[PDB]
Amino acid sequence: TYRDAATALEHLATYAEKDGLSVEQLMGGLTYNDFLVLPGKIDFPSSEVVLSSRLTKKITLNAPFVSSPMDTVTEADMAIHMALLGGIGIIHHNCTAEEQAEMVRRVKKYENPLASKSADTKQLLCGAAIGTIDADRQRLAMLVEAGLDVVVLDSSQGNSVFQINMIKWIKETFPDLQVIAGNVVTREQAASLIHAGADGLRIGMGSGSICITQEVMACGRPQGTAVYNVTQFANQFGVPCIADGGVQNIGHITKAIALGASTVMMGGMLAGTTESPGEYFFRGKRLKTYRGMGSIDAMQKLVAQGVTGSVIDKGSIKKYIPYLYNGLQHSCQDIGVRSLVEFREKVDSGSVRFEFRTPSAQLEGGVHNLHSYERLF
Amino acid sequence: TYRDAATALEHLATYAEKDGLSVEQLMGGLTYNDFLVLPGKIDFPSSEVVLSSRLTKKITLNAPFVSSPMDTVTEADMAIHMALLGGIGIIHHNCTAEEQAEMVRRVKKYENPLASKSADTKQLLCGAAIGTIDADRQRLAMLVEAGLDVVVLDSSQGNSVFQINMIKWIKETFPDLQVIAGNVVTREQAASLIHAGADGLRIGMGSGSICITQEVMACGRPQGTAVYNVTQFANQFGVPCIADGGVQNIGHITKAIALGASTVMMGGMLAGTTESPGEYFFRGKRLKTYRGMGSIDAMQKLVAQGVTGSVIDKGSIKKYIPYLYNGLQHSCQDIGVRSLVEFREKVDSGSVRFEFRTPSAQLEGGVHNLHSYERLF
Amino acid sequence: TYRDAATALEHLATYAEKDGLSVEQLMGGLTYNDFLVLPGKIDFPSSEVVLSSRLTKKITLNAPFVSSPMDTVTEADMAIHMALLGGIGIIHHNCTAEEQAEMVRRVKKYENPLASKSADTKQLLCGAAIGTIDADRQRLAMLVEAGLDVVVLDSSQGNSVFQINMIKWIKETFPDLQVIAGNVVTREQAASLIHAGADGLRIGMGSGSICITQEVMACGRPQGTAVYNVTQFANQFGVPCIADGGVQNIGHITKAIALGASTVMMGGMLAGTTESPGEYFFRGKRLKTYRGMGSIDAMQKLVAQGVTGSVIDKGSIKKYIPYLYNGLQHSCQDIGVRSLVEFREKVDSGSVRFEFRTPSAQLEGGVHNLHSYERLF
Amino acid sequence: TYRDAATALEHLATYAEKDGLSVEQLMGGLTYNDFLVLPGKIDFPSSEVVLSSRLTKKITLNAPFVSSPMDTVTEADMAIHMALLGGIGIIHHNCTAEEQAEMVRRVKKYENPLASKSADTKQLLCGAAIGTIDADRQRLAMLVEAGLDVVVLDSSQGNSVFQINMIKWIKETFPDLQVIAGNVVTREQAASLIHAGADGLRIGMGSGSICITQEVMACGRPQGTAVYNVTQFANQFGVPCIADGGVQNIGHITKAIALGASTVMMGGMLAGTTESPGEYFFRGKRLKTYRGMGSIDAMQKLVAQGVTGSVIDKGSIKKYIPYLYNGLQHSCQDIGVRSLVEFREKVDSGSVRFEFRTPSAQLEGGVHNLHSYERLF
Ligand SMILES: *c1nc2c(ncn2[C@@H]2O[C@H](COP(=O)(O)O)[C@@H](O)[C@H]2O)c(=O)[nH]1
Ligand SMILES: *c1nc2c(ncn2[C@@H]2O[C@H](COP(=O)(O)O)[C@@H](O)[C@H]2O)c(=O)[nH]1
Ligand SMILES: *c1nc2c(ncn2[C@@H]2O[C@H](COP(=O)(O)O)[C@@H](O)[C@H]2O)c(=O)[nH]1
Ligand SMILES: *c1nc2c(ncn2[C@@H]2O[C@H](COP(=O)(O)O)[C@@H](O)[C@H]2O)c(=O)[nH]1
Repeated sequence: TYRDAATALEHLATYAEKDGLSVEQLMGGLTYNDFLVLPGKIDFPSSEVVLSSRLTKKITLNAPFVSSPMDTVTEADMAIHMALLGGIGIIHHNCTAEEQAEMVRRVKKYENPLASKSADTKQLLCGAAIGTIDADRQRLAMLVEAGLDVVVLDSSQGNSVFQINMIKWIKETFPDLQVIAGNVVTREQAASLIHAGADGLRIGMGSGSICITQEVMACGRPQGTAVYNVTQFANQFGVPCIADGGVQNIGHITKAIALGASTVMMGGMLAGTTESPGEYFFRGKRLKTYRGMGSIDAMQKLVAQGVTGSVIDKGSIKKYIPYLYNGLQHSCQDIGVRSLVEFREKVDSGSVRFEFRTPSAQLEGGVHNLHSYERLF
Repeated sequence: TYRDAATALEHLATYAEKDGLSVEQLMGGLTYNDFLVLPGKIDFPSSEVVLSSRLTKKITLNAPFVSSPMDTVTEADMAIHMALLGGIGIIHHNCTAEEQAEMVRRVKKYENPLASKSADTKQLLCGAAIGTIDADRQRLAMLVEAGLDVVVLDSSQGNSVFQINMIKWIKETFPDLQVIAGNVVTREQAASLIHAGADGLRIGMGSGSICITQEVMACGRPQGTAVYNVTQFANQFGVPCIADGGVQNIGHITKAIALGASTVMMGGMLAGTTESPGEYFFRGKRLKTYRGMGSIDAMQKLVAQGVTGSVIDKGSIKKYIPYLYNGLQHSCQDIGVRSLVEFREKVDSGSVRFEFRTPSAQLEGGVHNLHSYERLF
Repeated sequence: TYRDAATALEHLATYAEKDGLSVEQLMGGLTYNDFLVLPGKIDFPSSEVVLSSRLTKKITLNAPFVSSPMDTVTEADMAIHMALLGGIGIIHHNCTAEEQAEMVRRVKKYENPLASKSADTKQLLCGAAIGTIDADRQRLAMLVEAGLDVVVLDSSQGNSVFQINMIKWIKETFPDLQVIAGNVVTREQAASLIHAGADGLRIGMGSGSICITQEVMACGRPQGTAVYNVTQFANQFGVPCIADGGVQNIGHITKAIALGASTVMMGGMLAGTTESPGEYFFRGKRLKTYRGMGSIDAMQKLVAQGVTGSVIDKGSIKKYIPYLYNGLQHSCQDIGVRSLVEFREKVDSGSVRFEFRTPSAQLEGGVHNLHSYERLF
Repeated sequence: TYRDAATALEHLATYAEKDGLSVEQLMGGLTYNDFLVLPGKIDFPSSEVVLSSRLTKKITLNAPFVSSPMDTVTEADMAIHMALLGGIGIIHHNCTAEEQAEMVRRVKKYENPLASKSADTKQLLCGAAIGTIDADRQRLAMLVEAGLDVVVLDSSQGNSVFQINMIKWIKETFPDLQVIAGNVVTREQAASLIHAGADGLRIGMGSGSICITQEVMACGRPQGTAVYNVTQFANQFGVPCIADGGVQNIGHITKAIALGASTVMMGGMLAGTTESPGEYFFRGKRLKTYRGMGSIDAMQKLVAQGVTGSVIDKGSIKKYIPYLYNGLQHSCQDIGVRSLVEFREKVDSGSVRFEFRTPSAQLEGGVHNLHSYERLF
């Protein structure tokens, strides 16, 4: 004797809980590739998915995409086009204060729908990174004069007295300026910098494609676990967090947001693009140099926390960011959420479900058992 | 002092339960390679093993083998020979409705023991895939006129309003037509499509050899876990499920069925065969193109959920399907079951036992510690 | 304030149990490489270690080494020299009954301390494999006439009516003949064949270096778990068990015995030796063919459960078996046991301790972080 | 409604415990790469970090670095420069007693801040290894006459009657001489040698880069677990322990100390340096031979417990040890500890937190997803 098909939806009530795991059940020491999001119910087109995201307490973007402050990723060209496509760029500071201020000016003075713009002047939004030593106070002053919208305090370990004092000084001196503090990977770190007055947090330590901090400092955290534990705390204070490092595809972006991130920062993915700094070279493939700011070369302009490498040409971000945007829309559709806001609410309520992945399951999830294969878009 | 050998069978009663794990104990997020079935008692020849399998509520096959609806796997030639060998083929729809209807006609009009045939006309059984948009209503009408026996609603995420409405429309318009809905990987998805009136379910998301949905959508499920959790629900309603994706050998077929699948769908395994579409080419090995329907090439005839690749020549299925058939018989024999029906009953009663496999155990289970090696059959 | 060194031994009493895990605590689905034995106390030289081992109820060897019944491992030459070095050889049956009987005769008629010899005639001990069909009754009769000491019922799944009847027939017809039944990997299998009257058991399914039974039959068990669970049962009846398959080094032998095996069977390790059948060939390395009896080539003299491969030349066993013997002595010394009998007693009492090994720990345990490396003995 | 940022630090009290795991919670069978230390609070410069370390009960070094007693690592040249840089060298004994005594004399007679020197004569500290057989009594006498400061009883399994008697003999004969016993990996081993009168312990079995003891003896322990369980016992008696083997980078040193080690011993890392014995050779890379003392070559001057290999040129330790020193300072800074003494106290109190690392997390922690990459310092 079999059950009547008409009672199929009702019979779900006989189960203790929904299939798969809630986020809390899921979250030891795992990262993005160690799990999946289970599909939900589709009753809308992907084009309907809204990807509006909080960068800081006062700044909201139309897309959760942020380009990393690295000298092989983000200068004026990257910051301009990232802003035009609904994200934002963080200009690096491996350069003179004069040079950095000039790059900010190029972004703010640029003229030509989802574009990231200031509410008042309708100029493109621009971010910039700085250190937390005394000399950077002057550097920031020059950046602010150039029209800086948001500053990122750049550090591998942001929970320091130096950064705390810098944050306090900025809020007091430049109250209209949004401050993103970091990097952090623990609840205690986040509380410290939130208490200091941070407008946003940057999450990650060692997860970068070119980073080896975990190998030389023995210090860091798996990215997935870091994002979850930090945001679970920080979101209670309305402090948006950037998931920074270890993002290589659309799936990582979805998972980063699922675990509590408001935006995601990318370095390696955008490194090979036309708009990134540095020239192309052949090896017979078209490559661009991509290096950690803690590498000997970058610091040269000593203990290295990063390495110098190369990545394949990815083409222009004018096609690559839309690919990520459309992809994330389709990802949200499969999960059954119409916005990142809804996605956040559904996850915390336990409606969105997750599943672990054994090493075998991970291999199964990718390409396998082929003689050869070639195309993301 | 040692125990008397005569009391050996009786002494088993002193143990709390049988050696190894029941299926429920076994079932986180694992797939086929993560476990094994423990051997049982052999008191019959392998030739006695019956492999009769339910494809849908009303359709039963002599073998649990289904060829996937892909343009590099199943057209008329594949569907004909699959049917002749006791399975069935699902004709792809990456073509005009006219072209697809012609391929169905070729199968139904073909003339020449275990063969899959309609009960009334004794014509070869034929399956076909369609989308769930309005234009497909017309396409299905043409397929039905050509003598279609079963339709597969083709989607990576089948739990949508569009597919639900399509299922309702088909049952109402073509009541004699069997409908397989999918793809699904969760209990909630299955309930939705069963409630809609599905005659069978297609299980899998991201597990395909050419699929990368898990990588770009962050959405899917390990195949083993998906089959178990879906069928544990669906079998209560007498809805047979196809285990689709990640099958590479006879062992995967056995495990798929063990975990609750009624039939298994194969794409990559049948791709390199003579009866599959596409021509052979040399690279110095004989290869055939095998590509996901979500690949840029297939869609071309945009976010790719599949990749284009190649597989080695496997020869004719006239020898390959019998190899799978005989192999599965021997597999059932080792386990100690005389049919797939008995296999299903024994597993759910806890008589058939399972065992996890550590990564070391998996390497041990395959070929290892040789300088070189060569032959499945 | 620190503790007095004089109280160091006494302070161990404050701990709930000894460091590491007992065997029961250790024993899911793991195999040899997944764990280690913890060192004990050395108060004796390695030369004092006795490696006497039970092959069957009535046969004891001076070394726990058995050569596998494969046509690329054991014929007369191997069986003779294995016996001379304190082990035993099992002659394969991929040949006519006449040919097999001749090989046994060569062993028993051979004339020239730890040597394995019959108690009465002082002839070298000899084993031989047979099938369990009717034709093998005649074959066994010819082997017995040639002076066979022990017969191995050769099968990948030994728990069958055919093997059970064969065992009953042999005990009744040739009461003086020792019977080793198998292969088995579960408690239920062992009870069945012990109840039938087996004098020893052969443990393993899929763990062989050339075996792929787990891949095609989905049936088998990780070797470590199989040895433990079978012997934990079988040893209660005084039935010695051979750990067959997956042995590649001295460490595997120690672990096999630790988990309850009385002897270990080797195929791949002895395949490349001078005394094995088959000629050497160059590829620029000296190799010998090594193949599973379930391979197409071996069966040829169809579903393959084994593959044909090659192994590097290992030299003569006149140097290789002493290497294993001395190595196992040193292994026992490190653990702090003076015999395999003591080793068995110490393990079951919980005195010998074990430790799991993460994948990282396994890599650490081998050679790592070198530019290159070369020598077992 | 969001929480007030001012209450961020106070809100931490609502959590049951600190983020991450205490060391006890962390500690199955894992090693260094299986975990990380979570970052703390920085309120000091790295230059302030003190790395003073106990080698034995009476000997303290300014740096926790010890060069291993291997004939491809430490002779007079290495021992001199290790001492000059605040560590110590252990001269190997794969040589005549006369030759070893001469090497010690070269170190003690050498003349030319953090340098490791005797308190009385201000001569460079020098260590030396010996065996535990009768002939070594004479050898030690010659070493002591040459001015030996500390002796290491060299063995893969130090818990033996021979070593116990040697320790007793040395304390009685040369009371002023510091004795390091080992190697050990269990609590029971440590208690035995502490009770015998050891002044320090050497931890490790099989973890060496050139060691294969675990593979051939089946005996050993994952290094991380060994260090923790041994030191948790030994530190109660004020017996410093050397973490010996498996150290490849600064991160391993930090973790070794975190788990309870007082100093770390390095062989492979220092093998390729200018000051190590053996000449350079090209293969087109500059290499030096590095081999285990249990290798056939080393023993030659038989069952091998080590292998012969090669490592890349690392340059002079005059630059490499400062790199490790500065790196470890920065590591301590990130964790938020001002000394190794504080680091030890903070870990045992549960203030320093840890995190597991899945295989995915480990890959993420290193370099990944690059076309190519190059520089530690
Ligand atoms: C450690 N972390 C470093 C370094 N340079 C940059 N970064 C960090 O990694 C992120 C990039 O990660 P991807 O996976 O490439 O996207 C950056 O945003 C930054 O957080 C370094 O040298 N050492
Ligand atoms: C995701 N899944 C895809 C795609 N093309 C086909 N398929 C799915 O995979 C199965 C084939 O799996 P194999 O392991 O090759 O046998 C198909 O039956 C279908 O379910 C794709 O582009 N993206
Ligand atoms: C499955 N098992 C097979 C086959 N030929 C031999 N054997 C089994 O494996 C053992 C050898 O294992 P090694 O790891 O090489 O020492 C044999 O003793 C036997 O039990 C086969 O074709 N399929
Ligand atoms: C086992 N252990 C051996 C052998 N030679 C040296 N050693 C051990 O390994 C340590 C070196 O480890 P690395 O990872 O290279 O730094 C030595 O200090 C010693 O404890 C051997 O032949 N077999």
